[PDB]
Amino acid sequence: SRQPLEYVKGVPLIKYFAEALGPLQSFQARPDDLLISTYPKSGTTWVSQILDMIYQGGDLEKCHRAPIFNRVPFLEFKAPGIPSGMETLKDTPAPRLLKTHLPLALLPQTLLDQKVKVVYVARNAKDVAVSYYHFYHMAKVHPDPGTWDSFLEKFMVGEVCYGSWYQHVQEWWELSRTHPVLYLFYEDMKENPKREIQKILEFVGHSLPEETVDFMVQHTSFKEMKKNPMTNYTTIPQEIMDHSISPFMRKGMAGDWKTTFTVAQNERFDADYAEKMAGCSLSFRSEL
Ligand SMILES: Nc1ncnc2c1ncn2[C@@H]1O[C@H](COP(=O)(O)O)[C@@H](OP(=O)(O)O)[C@H]1O
Ligand SMILES: O=[N+]([O-])c1ccc(O)cc1
Repeated sequence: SRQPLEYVKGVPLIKYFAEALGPLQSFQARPDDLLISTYPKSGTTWVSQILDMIYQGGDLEKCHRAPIFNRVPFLEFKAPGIPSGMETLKDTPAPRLLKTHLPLALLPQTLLDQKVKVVYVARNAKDVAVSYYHFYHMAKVHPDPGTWDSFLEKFMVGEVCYGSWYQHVQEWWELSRTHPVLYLFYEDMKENPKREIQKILEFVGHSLPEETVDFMVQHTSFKEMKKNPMTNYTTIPQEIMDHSISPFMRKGMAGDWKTTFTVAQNERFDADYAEKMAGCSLSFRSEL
């Protein structure tokens, strides 16, 4: 187990995900599809539960029909002893919610041609790094992360699954110039969920009562999503995700990275960050 990363068109991927690209090549997008796109650990599950609730008219019992990773087919997903994304996509009724972490260089062209609405979620790089480090441990398909300091170095050169975080957030940010993309921030959602949920509702064209919006706010909170077995990823085989080493719903906080980053690491990171994000109108908040 724990295979090394396999590169494809310049993007380092989990071997299985790489294999999954093959059958994924036949995927055909519907005009009414909606794509959830994120760099790993940026709130994919969060916004997935929000969107599903919306899609179910706020009905909490419909959202319980199956695990979040079944309700929302993970495009490039593949792992032993469990249906692949595409396999799940076959039993997924429209309108469909889709998930991916694929950079534009690997994104199925059909999605751009069909002008599929996109809800992109971005999170500050430091929290992404920490969250992603613990995820490497608990998601057994990933390679050995090693020490934090070592993983951090990888993360900075984009030598982790799905490549550079700096490229990812920037390329999709630029795409929203010519493609219908709702660009959201994990920090914003954490700050005022109801506000970001209203945004999403508008973007998807739907409309729900004030009372229902508050209802979704409650059940999209870290607390409820941590309790909820249809979103906390606890129903996935232990060989793919072992929560004993670190739970999927880990902390759910913005700014928690301060308890992991050493002062030296922070300074080295802030300097590098400055270069890479030089000439970019993106503005991230490392804390609330
Ligand atoms: N409802 C929620 N509110 C805030 N954060 C949430 C959340 N649900 C999940 N998260 C956090 O989102 C991150 C995972 O995102 P993703 O779905 O893209 O993999 C994890 O962060 P942490 O590891 O900092 O706790 C997880 O705890
Ligand atoms: O390895 N995994 O099981 C994963 C990896 C990434 C992700 O967004 C969800 C699950």
